[PDB]
Amino acid sequence: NDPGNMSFVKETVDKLLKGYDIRLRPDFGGPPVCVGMNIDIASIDMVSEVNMDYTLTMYFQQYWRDKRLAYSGIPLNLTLDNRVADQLWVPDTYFLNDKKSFVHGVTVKNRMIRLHPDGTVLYGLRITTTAACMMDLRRYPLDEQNCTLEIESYGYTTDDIEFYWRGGDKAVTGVERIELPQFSIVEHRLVSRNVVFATGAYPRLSLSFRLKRNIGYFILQTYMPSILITILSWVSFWINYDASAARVALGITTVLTMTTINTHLRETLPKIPYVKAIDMYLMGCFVFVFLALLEYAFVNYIFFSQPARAAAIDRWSRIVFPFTFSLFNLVYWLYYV
Amino acid sequence: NDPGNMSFVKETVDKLLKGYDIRLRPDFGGPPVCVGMNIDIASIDMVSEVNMDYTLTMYFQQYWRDKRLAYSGIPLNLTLDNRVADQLWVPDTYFLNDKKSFVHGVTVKNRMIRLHPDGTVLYGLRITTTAACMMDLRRYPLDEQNCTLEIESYGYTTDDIEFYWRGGDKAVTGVERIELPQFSIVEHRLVSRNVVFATGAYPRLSLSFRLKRNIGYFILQTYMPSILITILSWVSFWINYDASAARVALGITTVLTMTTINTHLRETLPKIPYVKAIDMYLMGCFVFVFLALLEYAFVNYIFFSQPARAAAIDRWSRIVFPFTFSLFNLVYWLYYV
Amino acid sequence: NDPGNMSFVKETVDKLLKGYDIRLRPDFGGPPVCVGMNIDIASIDMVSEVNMDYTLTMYFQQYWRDKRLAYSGIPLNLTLDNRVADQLWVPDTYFLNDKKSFVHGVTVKNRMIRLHPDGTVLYGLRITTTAACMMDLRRYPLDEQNCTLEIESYGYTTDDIEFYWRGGDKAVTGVERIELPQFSIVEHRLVSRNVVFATGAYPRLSLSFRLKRNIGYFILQTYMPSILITILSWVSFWINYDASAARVALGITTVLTMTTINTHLRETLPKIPYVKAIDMYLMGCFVFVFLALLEYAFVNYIFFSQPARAAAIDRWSRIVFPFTFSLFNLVYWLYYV
Amino acid sequence: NDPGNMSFVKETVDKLLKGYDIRLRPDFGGPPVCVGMNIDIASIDMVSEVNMDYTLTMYFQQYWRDKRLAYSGIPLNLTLDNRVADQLWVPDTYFLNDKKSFVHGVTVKNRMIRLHPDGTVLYGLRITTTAACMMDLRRYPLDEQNCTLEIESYGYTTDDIEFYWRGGDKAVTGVERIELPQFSIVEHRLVSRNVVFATGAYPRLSLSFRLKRNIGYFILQTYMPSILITILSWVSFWINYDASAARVALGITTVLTMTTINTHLRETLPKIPYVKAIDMYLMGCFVFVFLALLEYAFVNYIFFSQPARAAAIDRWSRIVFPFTFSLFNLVYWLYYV
Amino acid sequence: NDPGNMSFVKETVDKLLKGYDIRLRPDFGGPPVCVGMNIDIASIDMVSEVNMDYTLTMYFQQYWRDKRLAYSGIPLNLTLDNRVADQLWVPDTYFLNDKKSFVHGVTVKNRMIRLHPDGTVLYGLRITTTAACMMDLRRYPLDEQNCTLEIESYGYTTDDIEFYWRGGDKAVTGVERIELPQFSIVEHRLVSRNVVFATGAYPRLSLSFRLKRNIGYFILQTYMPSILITILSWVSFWINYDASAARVALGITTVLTMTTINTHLRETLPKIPYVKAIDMYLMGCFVFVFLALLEYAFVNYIFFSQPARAAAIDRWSRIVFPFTFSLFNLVYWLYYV
Ligand SMILES: *[C@@H]1O[C@H](CO)[C@@H](O[C@@H]2O[C@H](CO)[C@@H](O[C@@H]3O[C@H](CO[C@H]4O[C@H](CO)[C@@H](O)[C@H](O)[C@@H]4O)[C@@H](O)[C@H](O[C@H]4O[C@H](CO)[C@@H](O)[C@H](O)[C@@H]4O)[C@@H]3O)[C@H](O)[C@H]2NC(C)=O)[C@H](O)[C@H]1NC(C)=O
Ligand SMILES: *[C@@H]1O[C@H](CO)[C@@H](O[C@@H]2O[C@H](CO)[C@@H](O[C@@H]3O[C@H](CO[C@H]4O[C@H](CO)[C@@H](O)[C@H](O)[C@@H]4O)[C@@H](O)[C@H](O[C@H]4O[C@H](CO)[C@@H](O)[C@H](O)[C@@H]4O)[C@@H]3O)[C@H](O)[C@H]2NC(C)=O)[C@H](O)[C@H]1NC(C)=O
Ligand SMILES: *[C@@H]1O[C@H](CO)[C@@H](O[C@@H]2O[C@H](CO)[C@@H](O[C@@H]3O[C@H](CO[C@H]4O[C@H](CO)[C@@H](O)[C@H](O)[C@@H]4O)[C@@H](O)[C@H](O[C@H]4O[C@H](CO)[C@@H](O)[C@H](O)[C@@H]4O)[C@@H]3O)[C@H](O)[C@H]2NC(C)=O)[C@H](O)[C@H]1NC(C)=O
Ligand SMILES: *[C@@H]1O[C@H](CO)[C@@H](O[C@@H]2O[C@H](CO)[C@@H](O[C@@H]3O[C@H](CO[C@H]4O[C@H](CO)[C@@H](O)[C@H](O)[C@@H]4O)[C@@H](O)[C@H](O[C@H]4O[C@H](CO)[C@@H](O)[C@H](O)[C@@H]4O)[C@@H]3O)[C@H](O)[C@H]2NC(C)=O)[C@H](O)[C@H]1NC(C)=O
Ligand SMILES: *[C@@H]1O[C@H](CO)[C@@H](O[C@@H]2O[C@H](CO)[C@@H](O[C@@H]3O[C@H](CO[C@H]4O[C@H](CO)[C@@H](O)[C@H](O)[C@@H]4O)[C@@H](O)[C@H](O[C@H]4O[C@H](CO)[C@@H](O)[C@H](O)[C@@H]4O)[C@@H]3O)[C@H](O)[C@H]2NC(C)=O)[C@H](O)[C@H]1NC(C)=O
Ligand SMILES: *[C@@H]1O[C@H](CO)[C@@H](O)[C@H](O)[C@H]1NC(C)=O
Ligand SMILES: *[C@@H]1O[C@H](CO)[C@@H](O)[C@H](O)[C@H]1NC(C)=O
Ligand SMILES: *[C@@H]1O[C@H](CO)[C@@H](O)[C@H](O)[C@H]1NC(C)=O
Ligand SMILES: *[C@@H]1O[C@H](CO)[C@@H](O)[C@H](O)[C@H]1NC(C)=O
Repeated sequence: NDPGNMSFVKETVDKLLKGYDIRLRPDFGGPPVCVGMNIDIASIDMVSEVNMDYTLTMYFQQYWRDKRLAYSGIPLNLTLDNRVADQLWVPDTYFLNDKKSFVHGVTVKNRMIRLHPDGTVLYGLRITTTAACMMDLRRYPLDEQNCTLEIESYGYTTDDIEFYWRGGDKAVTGVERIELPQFSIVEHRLVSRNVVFATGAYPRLSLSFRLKRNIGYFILQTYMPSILITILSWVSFWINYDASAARVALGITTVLTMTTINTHLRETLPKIPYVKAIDMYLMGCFVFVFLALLEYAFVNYIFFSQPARAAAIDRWSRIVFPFTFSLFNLVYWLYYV
Repeated sequence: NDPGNMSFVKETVDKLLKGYDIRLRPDFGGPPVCVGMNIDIASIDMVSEVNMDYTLTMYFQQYWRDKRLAYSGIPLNLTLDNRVADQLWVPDTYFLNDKKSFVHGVTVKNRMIRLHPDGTVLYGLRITTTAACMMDLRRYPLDEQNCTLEIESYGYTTDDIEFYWRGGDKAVTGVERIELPQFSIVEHRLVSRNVVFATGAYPRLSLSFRLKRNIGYFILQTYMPSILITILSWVSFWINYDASAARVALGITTVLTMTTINTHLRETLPKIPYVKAIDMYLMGCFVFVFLALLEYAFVNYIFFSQPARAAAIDRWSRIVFPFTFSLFNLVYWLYYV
Repeated sequence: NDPGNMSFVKETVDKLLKGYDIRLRPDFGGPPVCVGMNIDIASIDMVSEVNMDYTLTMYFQQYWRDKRLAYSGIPLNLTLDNRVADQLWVPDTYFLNDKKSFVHGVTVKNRMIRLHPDGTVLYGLRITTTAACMMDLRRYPLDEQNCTLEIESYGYTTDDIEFYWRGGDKAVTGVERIELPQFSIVEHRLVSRNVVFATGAYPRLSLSFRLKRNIGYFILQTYMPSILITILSWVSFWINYDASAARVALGITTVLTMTTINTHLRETLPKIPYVKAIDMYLMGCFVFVFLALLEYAFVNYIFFSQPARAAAIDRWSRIVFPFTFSLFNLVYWLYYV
Repeated sequence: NDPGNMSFVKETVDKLLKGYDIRLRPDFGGPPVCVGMNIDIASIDMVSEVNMDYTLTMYFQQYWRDKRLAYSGIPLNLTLDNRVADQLWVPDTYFLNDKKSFVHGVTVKNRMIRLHPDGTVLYGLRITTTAACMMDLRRYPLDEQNCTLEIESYGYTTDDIEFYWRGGDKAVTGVERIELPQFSIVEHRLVSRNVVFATGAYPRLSLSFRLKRNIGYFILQTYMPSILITILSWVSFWINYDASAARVALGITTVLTMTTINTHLRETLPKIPYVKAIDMYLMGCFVFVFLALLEYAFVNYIFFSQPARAAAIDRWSRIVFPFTFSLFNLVYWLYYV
Repeated sequence: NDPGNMSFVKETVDKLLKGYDIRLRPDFGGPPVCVGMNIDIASIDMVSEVNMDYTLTMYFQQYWRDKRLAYSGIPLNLTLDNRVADQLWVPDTYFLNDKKSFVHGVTVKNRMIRLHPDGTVLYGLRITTTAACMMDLRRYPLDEQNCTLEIESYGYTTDDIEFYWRGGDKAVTGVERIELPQFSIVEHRLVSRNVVFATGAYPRLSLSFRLKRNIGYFILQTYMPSILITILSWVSFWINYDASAARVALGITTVLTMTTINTHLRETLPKIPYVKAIDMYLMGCFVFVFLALLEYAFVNYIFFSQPARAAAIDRWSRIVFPFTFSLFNLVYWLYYV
């Protein structure tokens, strides 16, 4: 009789689950059951360009109405043990573009079932997915990626189930509390639509994040070493022309260090058949240091015929090389920013 | 009687599963049950030559008839819960060449069961399979590979089960929309045959992709550094031979850099017993960058006898080495393309 | 009645579980059930800065009261086989910041169930969890980090369940015995509070450690080589200005070694965008060595026309560079202390 | 009664499974149950020297008799659904030297149960197992390994179970089609015996392969480059003793290239304490090139005071070094071949 | 009534398991049930310092007495199917210092249940456990480590369970059959005791191994290359000092090659906050080669003012450097042996 009577609530639940067919969706053979979805993103763990995928952790909650679960006489929202979820109908909601996802199970399966007097069911899961995000790296590291999560019903068509973002544009929360060390979340968008496969029309909810890659790490790691090596190569121009060994050592060391600057990129990137921006900058710097070495080679080659022309070429280079490199940096940074 | 009446539909389903035996195939003791199949390829995640295998995610659908699951009076197709598959007969379809595969299970098992009024079952799964693919790397990285997927009945024979592609060559979809950064899909084929083993004849469906590898990554990662190091080695010919330290440093550094490139390349690949094209090109570049040092030694040797021939050798080498390298590259690229 | 009468104990347990409903929490529809918690930390396996997480193995014990499990006639505590835990109600306690956690299952599932005559339940598990600890590296490697373990009830609000540290500050034991290879644990705090989400107010526990990173390793790895390179670059001041080759070689070696040391440090950390303290020190050392090299270049550029000026500049650099570098080191080590 | 009457077949199967005790082996307490085994090796995925194990995918079929499963009236072999294997007694066959083994489960568990009218059970699995193969690498890469797969009953002794190879020497098939890029299967053997442990005598089966390593990779990666480097080191003997730069450059380049060749293979093998054949050959070649360089050093040292002696040493080296290397090759390739 | 009568044995077993409560330990409320143990070590798969743990495979067998499992009239030891282990009480044995342990499950769970007439139960499992082992790597790679395996009862105190090594000091077998490529098992010990935790005393068994590392691999891969590079610097010493390029190249190449010695070995080593012996030896060798280079540089610097002093420096260097290196090797090898 009283809500504090445990046997009465047990009888209510047993009467709810008596004759319950988990094989049928609510309102079977009639209007489709509408499911509302919310996502509370705990964190985006990693964004791997090598595998071209991002790892996400979220509280994914679905909200629908099963009239078979409506109870009368209890003025409370019955939060039931998660195991009861094995005895109810739940949507066959899956993530279209995932590769490895699971529901956490410590200390129990991270899953929540809550029933409402009007029959409404709230079903929540803590899910860690690894969704595939195809990235265009033509502007790496100054690129801007768009990674999406696609949510769909696997077996039920639009005649049987319908999806919507419960709460409108505020359905997905926690985006502003995401710390990606190498990325920043420019924007996120929610999309709802229907897609027509050969088996019929299926609902679809899309959650898209536009990430922008930072630049500080690459400045500290790649661009500054290349600029400093190029300037060190320039330093040879003020050296006296007679120092053959010194200038050749300068050229060789600069070229080899320029080659070894970014060996750490063959492991952090996939195999792509195009030039990135970092490859363009490295190629330009290598071309400049190699041209400095060739300039000294020409100076040595024509030194004997004209002792003054070698000095003239050195004096011209002292100014021509820095100005040309500055122009190259200007066009490069205006193009990619 | 109306489909809106959920109790009537539940009665019909219970009648369908009343006395149903999951251990007996449809038409047990009779004609083999035809099981059509279709595949929708979501993506080809990776293709690896170190392991000689490719990962493939797909919607795999089986279409057959089980007259024990024939219901009358309902003009609808019953999309049942994914957990009803444990209470039906499903073909023991397996992938003959796979190594490790699984069915995605978030939020629930990615599985679809649909029944039809004439007792016809559609059974769909979402499967990520890592299938082996032996590769002929004799023409790597300009190689063209052929990777297959062999679908077979495990226990039942051709006297109990038959396989065919549902819809002919249109039975496999999504092939043209596969994003492979390194490869490109030239052609895909479908074959249906029977294979004889000691236990009898088994049905067999073969799906085949011909993959053409792209060259840009290796052009910008292996060939270009080798050409640059070869030119750097050539640089020593314009250095006057009295500058001993310069030429010694150039030769030693170029030889060591070529060795490093070769070591990286051979540590990025498995241990095949034949010769790869990239190995041939690296060996040719190594031969050239060692002939440069041996030419310096030749100059230092014939310099004892006559000094004019010492300079004549350098003058001739400045023309010979670029021309010989150009001819070598010409014949190499004309053969392997 | 007899303690040795195992049949009587079985009858008592069957009476306890007769009509028991695992779907209903103790005192359902009434006051929240106070679940006290204890943790015995066996070990912290590893603290990873690259993945920003730490692995923790612990004995996690929950302690609550269920009147349905109260028994009489047995003046003893019933330590039951852990497989009875599947038939009782247990809190849906989870860890908010974990990424991959499991319960050890050899030889049996590492689990303990103990029942007390008054109805008290003790429920112990052995858990290994990879908790995500976001780290700020602006002072690395002289940084003091704060890594937390958050404990929450997934589906029950504060109306249903309440968490507390059973024993106060002594609830978590074994912290002093943790042997971290790199860090040293300074302090740990236990915080009991409540949090608010759109679904209501949830209880929260927090076990926080403050870790002070040991400095000796990075002192002997990332600082001594830099200081040695700086002093070796200083040695170039005592070299006479006639020997251009030796001073050029010293400058080249010092600058390129500083760059290689920067890369060596970079090969050990994630791709954070901000500047670390060690990065600042490496930049300072590079500035000093580059200044020394440019000073030599200046002397060489004007030594012939102004030899006394060159000698005076060399002496003043000899006396200035150690002083300025020592001042820089003192101010740097004062800034980060 | 008819084979097409599925109800009669279901009745027969249910009658067979009525009263069946999965806890008792067939003919419990009487003569041991005879289990015959066949293996159809699909492929050998990899043979790893570092891990000392090999991966093996096979169709493993067991064949025994159980009178409790004998049926009459149906003159057909009943190929039952795989799940029925969970309701029958099956031998506790396990592989003694495996590390990680599993039965494939897509789209169903790759399991086959076939019953025969006399009670004969045929039980087939598709197992992928990584079995440890401790290798002897004292003759690597000219080694010849012997890798075995051991099959044993875990619980039942020879008083309760016996093993035999069903088919004699034709029990294992598919060996002739194994495609190992690096190894070739010289021979395979079948062994049957009993092994005595403290708990009694257990049946044992052994499937042995003798793998012979292909030498083409090591010929094209180790031996040929080493021979070429040794010859190019000999080349310096024809250079004049005064040409210190060229001869010392030749020596240094040859020695460092030999070091690189040694360094190459060390990353794909375990840390075995003994000496491999490649280690011996590379040690010999390194000694040869080092002796060439040291001979030039001695010639340079004694040239100023004893020029004719230096010329004699060069001339004698021109003969001794090729002769000694020929002798070393002869003895090395007689000992290891 | 015969031992070959299967239905009689089934009646006996059903009588045994009728009225059997798996939730109660044997002698509940009475004296603790002694549980003897044995281990048959199959192998030690790997030992890792990166994770500081070892993978150990064993047959772990438990021996206890359950009066409720006593059968009469059958003079046989009933070896039951492993599935019956799910219907029996088994000790809550767990390995205290493991990280990821599992039980092999092909072709069945590697599990043995054997019942004796007097109620005795033998329960055997095959377990692959990754046990944690903290290592003192100060004397690496000449260290002797001690790795343990701690076996303990989880939920039962010393008043409910007692452990003892069944057989005495011969309770663990197969130790001498363990083949570790890099380690040799000098000794193993068995310890039995009680540990007093907050909830009273708990039984504890400990199996300890001592492993002495094999020094041969590091001799063949680390020490010999460094010694050879030092001898190469000594070779550089003997060259006539007027050959600038030769000695410069030899010194620089030796320095760089010495810097690039244990790069492969550092990868598979931790970030331990102390210096290993290999690091000290490599630092000493680098110091020696750098000192050789500096000696030559000083000789070249002062070789035009006092050639008589430069010749003396070289004569004394040729004696001091080998003697100093030999003394360093003597003291190093005496300190760590
Ligand atoms: C990463 O990249 C993806 C694309 O690859 C972006 O996704 C797109 O986002 C835009 C919104 O920014 C989507 O545009 C909207 O699509 C809705 C659904 O379209 C379907 O249904 C309608 C009928 O309802 C069909 O006409 C249509 O063909 C589709 O089948 C529309 O309902 C939206 O319409 C809105 O605007 C129009 C005016 O433009 C109004 O008239 C409408 O009333 C309504 O307000 C709109 O067109 C687009 O569909 C998305 N693409 C895909 C493939 O889904 C991500 O946004 C991007 N990431 C980020 C962070 O931006
Ligand atoms: C990657 O490599 C694989 C092989 O390793 C290729 O697979 C082969 O594909 C070809 C088609 O391109 C297959 O050839 C076809 O086989 C069919 C089946 O043959 C079975 O049945 C017949 C009887 O009907 C038996 O005689 C035979 O032994 C088999 O048991 C045939 O029906 C096809 O016949 C076609 O051609 C003939 C003329 O030659 C016509 O008369 C027919 O009407 C018909 O048009 C055909 O022969 C071949 O069997 C496949 N091999 C395997 C092992 O599967 C992949 O194609 C390749 N990848 C790519 C992208 O090409
Ligand atoms: C690592 O970083 C974390 C934060 O990310 C630190 O955790 C914080 O720890 C402090 C304590 O050091 C916490 O502050 C404490 O909060 C308690 C709870 O207050 C909440 O709940 C009550 C109701 O129960 C509300 O009334 C209140 O508004 C809050 O919503 C308080 O009870 C504590 O009070 C105690 O201290 C104050 C003085 O500070 C006294 O006046 C009180 O009498 C009492 O003794 C206290 O305020 C803080 O909430 C924690 N943060 C989070 C996010 O949980 C870790 O400490 C840090 N690691 C280390 C090693 O320091
Ligand atoms: C890789 O290396 C393993 C060893 O590490 C090899 O395995 C051995 O193979 C040989 C055969 O080449 C085996 O020898 C044979 O054993 C059979 C079983 O005998 C059992 O029973 C007797 C008692 O009846 C016991 O004494 C014995 O220990 C066994 O328990 C015998 O039946 C065989 O008999 C043959 O020789 C005798 C004479 O000696 C003749 O009278 C017979 O007619 C017959 O010709 C034989 O003795 C040996 O047991 C295997 N050992 C193991 C541990 O497996 C692999 O062969 C090798 N791999 C390859 C590819 O060669
Ligand atoms: C790797 O390192 C571990 C330690 O980290 C070593 O393990 C230790 O091994 C030694 C033996 O070499 C153990 O010493 C023995 O401890 C036993 C247990 O003592 C407890 O229990 C008894 C009652 O049973 C109490 O009285 C006692 O106070 C303790 O509470 C003792 O029973 C043993 O006694 C032996 O010697 C005495 C004389 O001194 C005799 O009278 C006894 O009969 C008996 O022979 C002994 O003292 C030590 O306990 C182990 N450590 C731990 C933590 O348990 C490993 O051995 C090492 N690896 C290798 C290969 O050596
Ligand atoms: C609780 O409900 C049951 C079932 O209706 C009833 O028998 C019992 O008396 C109730 N208890 C109280 C205290 O009202
Ligand atoms: C729905 O079908 C059931 C089962 O046949 C029947 O008992 C019930 O009366 C039907 N409902 C209506 C409204 O006819
Ligand atoms: C089929 O078998 C069932 C069960 O034995 C029997 O009742 C029925 O009459 C049979 N029908 C035919 C056509 O044989
Ligand atoms: C085996 O024992 C059962 C039970 O006592 C009995 O019914 C049966 O007849 C016995 N078997 C034989 C062959 O006597």
